Amino acid sequence: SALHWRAAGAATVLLVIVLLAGSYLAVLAERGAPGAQLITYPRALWWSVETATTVGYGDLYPVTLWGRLVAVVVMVAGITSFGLVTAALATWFVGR
Amino acid sequence: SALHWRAAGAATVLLVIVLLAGSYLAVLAERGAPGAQLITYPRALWWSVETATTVGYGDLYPVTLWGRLVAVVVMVAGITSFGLVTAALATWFVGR
Amino acid sequence: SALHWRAAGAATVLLVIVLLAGSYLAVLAERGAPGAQLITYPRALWWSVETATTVGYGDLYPVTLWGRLVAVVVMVAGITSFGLVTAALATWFVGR
Amino acid sequence: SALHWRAAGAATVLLVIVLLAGSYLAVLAERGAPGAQLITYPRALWWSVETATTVGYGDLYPVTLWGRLVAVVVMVAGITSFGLVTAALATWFVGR
Ligand SMILES: [K+]
Ligand SMILES: [K+]
Ligand SMILES: [K+]
Ligand SMILES: [K+]
Ligand SMILES: [K+]
Ligand SMILES: [K+]
Repeated sequence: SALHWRAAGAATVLLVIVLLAGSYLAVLAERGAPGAQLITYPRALWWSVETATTVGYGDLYPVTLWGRLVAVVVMVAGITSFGLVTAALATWFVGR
Repeated sequence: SALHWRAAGAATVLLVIVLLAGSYLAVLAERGAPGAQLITYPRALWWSVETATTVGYGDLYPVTLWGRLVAVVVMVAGITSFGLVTAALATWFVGR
Repeated sequence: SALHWRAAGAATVLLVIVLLAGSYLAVLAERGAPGAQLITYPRALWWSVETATTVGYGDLYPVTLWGRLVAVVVMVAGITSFGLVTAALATWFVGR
Repeated sequence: SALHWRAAGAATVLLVIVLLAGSYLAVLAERGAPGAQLITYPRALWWSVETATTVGYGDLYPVTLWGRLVAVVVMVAGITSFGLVTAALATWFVGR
């Protein structure tokens, strides 16, 4: 457990924190906007996961300024996490 | 065939197993839920592929707890597999 | 121009070939299926690009067996290409 | 701050420039086309972000030649940027 494992390990933990907080903040931001569908927590968590994994079906998405702002954080933290693990497994193989 | 090839090789094999099992379990989980479209195996397999590749058009997606839970596994195993191959080809080039 | 550049270079070239051929074969496969929207070449090329980049909005997608089969090739060749360039730039930085 | 940091650093800066310019050029290209929804700047910026991150929900997408052409640049610059950072963190861990 040097640096190339603690980084990916913390990123995975941080990601889960972002997913939980992101789904919570999304509901807070999306409510008050007529037509918004991202207004309940259980499906907001499902949205955050498919957002952080860059899947993004289209069944759920933010339509507000702060809602979309929260979404961007979920994307970046998502790509970084899934990208930091990739760079982690790369360094592992290089050192044999 | 050291470690940086057996890992990506097994990941590719494991991915296919996840895609097949994921498409099967998705149908089992989605059926019983009014309005769900992911309820037949042939298109479920197509959904699993576009899910694991993080494409996610929006033509098919789970709407149940366990259905979405299966989806998350397909995503993670998908990103990992396509990410483990990337880290595999990286190590190959580093060692010249 | 060793191996970690010719690989990514060929992948980029191969990708364009897949995009052109994929868009052509998609139209051939999707036509004959009632309701299919991926039935003209100019927008098929646009679909292939957003497919290979794993974006996948949902404005265009295959609904046939062979159409979806062509799509999978576009995804895999897409992820590999954009992934082989990433592993190429990684090796470049490692060697200083 | 050698090469494996200035590259990812410039890519991040360049990405923001592409997102801003891309959202601007998208509106210019999409307007004049009946049915197009990507016709205002604030939501165009939101579209560019979810495009560069390869999320692509389906709530917004270009339907014109030049609009889709701008989109491709946003995708490529997006994948490259998020990919150049990944290759940056990889080299960092390899050198210990
Ligand atoms: K996507
Ligand atoms: K979509
Ligand atoms: K994606
Ligand atoms: K998508
Ligand atoms: K959609
Ligand atoms: K990726």
